[PDB]
Amino acid sequence: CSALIKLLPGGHDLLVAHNTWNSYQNMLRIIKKYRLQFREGPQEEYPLVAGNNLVFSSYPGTIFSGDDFYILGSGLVTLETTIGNKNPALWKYVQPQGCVLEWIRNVVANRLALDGATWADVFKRFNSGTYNNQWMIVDYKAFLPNGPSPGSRVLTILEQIPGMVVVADKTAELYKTTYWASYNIPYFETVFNASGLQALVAQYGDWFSYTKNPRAKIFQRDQSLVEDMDAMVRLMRYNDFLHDPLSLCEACNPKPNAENAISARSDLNPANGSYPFQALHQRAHGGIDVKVTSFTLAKYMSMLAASGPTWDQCPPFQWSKSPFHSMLHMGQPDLWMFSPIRVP
Amino acid sequence: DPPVSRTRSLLLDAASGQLRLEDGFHPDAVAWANLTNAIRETGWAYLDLSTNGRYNDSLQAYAAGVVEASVSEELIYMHWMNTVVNYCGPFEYEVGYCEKLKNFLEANLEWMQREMELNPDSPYWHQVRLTLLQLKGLEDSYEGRLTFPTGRFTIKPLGFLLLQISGDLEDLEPALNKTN
Ligand SMILES: *[C@@H]1O[C@H](CO)[C@@H](O[C@@H]2O[C@H](CO)[C@@H](O)[C@H](O)[C@H]2NC(C)=O)[C@H](O)[C@H]1NC(C)=O
Ligand SMILES: *[C@@H]1O[C@H](CO)[C@@H](O)[C@H](O)[C@H]1NC(C)=O
Ligand SMILES: *[C@@H]1O[C@H](CO)[C@@H](O)[C@H](O)[C@H]1NC(C)=O
Ligand code: NA
Repeated sequence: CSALIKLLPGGHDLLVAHNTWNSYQNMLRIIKKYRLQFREGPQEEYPLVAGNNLVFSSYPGTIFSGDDFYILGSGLVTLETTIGNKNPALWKYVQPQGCVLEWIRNVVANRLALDGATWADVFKRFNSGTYNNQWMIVDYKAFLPNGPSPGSRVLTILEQIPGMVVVADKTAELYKTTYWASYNIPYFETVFNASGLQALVAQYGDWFSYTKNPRAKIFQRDQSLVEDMDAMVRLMRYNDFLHDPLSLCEACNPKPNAENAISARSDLNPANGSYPFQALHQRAHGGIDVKVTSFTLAKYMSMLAASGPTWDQCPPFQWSKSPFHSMLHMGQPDLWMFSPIRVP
Repeated sequence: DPPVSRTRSLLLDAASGQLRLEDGFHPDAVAWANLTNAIRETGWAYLDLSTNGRYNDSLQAYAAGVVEASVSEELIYMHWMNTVVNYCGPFEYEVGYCEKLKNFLEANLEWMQREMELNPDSPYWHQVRLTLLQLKGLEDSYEGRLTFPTGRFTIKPLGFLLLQISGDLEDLEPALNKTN
């Protein structure tokens, strides 16, 4: 998955977008609005939770996002991209007792939090070391359109690996750089190091680098071009791997690789291609959506959402016209050429 | 094969006092859900779901799962078929992994059930319990049999839990020594 949190010029708006990378077989999609009346505690004297209203991109039978991307009635927007763990010595921190699975921790944090600090505080309890993500918590309550950096509370970054959760308020960095990009690589060097990413940088190079991987590089190059909602959609849909030098995989033959874009299209990689590691192969996997919100849109519990693999500069994905026609995809459109829609 | 729109409510019967699904909108119900399927046109379905605050939140969570299941049955079936149907199925090779995973998931689920019992006043564990009730109601409903638990309940490790833990499994797999 890719995410981008973009401060518009003049702080005019704060756009938050996430693009799920997933197996194409997962493309039965539901955008869900829950309007609940849960209380913080087991007694009726307990206040209603902060996160009783929530809209999120989801899937059938999936009682959380999975993407993740949520707009909460507490004014928070929560999203993640997955970092995982490549250090086998951390797996001993994955235990059946004392570990609440990530999806529940996510739902619980979403429900109880009124701000980024408390979301991080709730979520990190009983860290399971599973679904190891970088979470971004945008608190739109701390966002003043046109206002200068408030110093804190707008952006909280949380990174989880087994046995370790690191949390920082990254508002200052957001306001300074004007963006926060996420692309499956931990930002915290302690998390990057503890999860064995240095060895993969050493073995494979920039692809595993926080700052030099293709998506980091494309975001560094192109993020400022996100000047509005459609420009955000466009960068989040971005794949022009045949022509973009940033999409070049030097250890690959051929060199253009459809994985190396904001919205991956692994399906477009040749099957007989030579690739240094599995991510870069031909796969029924890539970016399968974009969801975007803004200060005003979040306020109205609303998003721009586009479903399906990117077709801006790549041929539209079509199951029957793909190496993957035989894969089970019941209920799914054959051809994926859907435009963003306001939801709702 | 989902309809454009489906609306279901789960009522608690004054007398019975049993939960029963009804078609349509009933804001007297514990919960109601509305699925609009626009997948063919937009690549999205849309669900909205409300629970009634005049019932306690346990019943609401359970009912929330129930109503979601009832308006999205076909989508659930198809998603299950597309994604996790075979995962640790009757014929798995990785019986070592799958048995470890079942053990892990059962122990995990039991640990949370135990924590909920040991901590009836906990906000945290309360929120966990609501999340699991919603899961339970979703599965119960899909199965066509509503049993609202007032105390501890069992979640099938490889039932609808499987749809929730896909991201968790990415790490459970290597942690439980699955090959790759
Ligand atoms: C919340 O509400 C339900 C419904 O009123 C309560 O469940 C009832 O509990 C009594 C005694 O526990 C049972 O004999 C009834 O059969 C239950 N009704 C149903 C619908 O199952 C429930 O106890 C309340 N609290 C909690 C925590 O669930
Ligand atoms: C992380 O690892 C790199 C490479 O070994 C090292 O240079 C750096 O000091 C480490 N940083 C932290 C904060 O652990
Ligand atoms: C997996 O194998 C490792 C050795 O590589 C061992 O130390 C560990 O106990 C095993 N973990 C589980 C839960 O099977
Ligand atoms: Na993810």
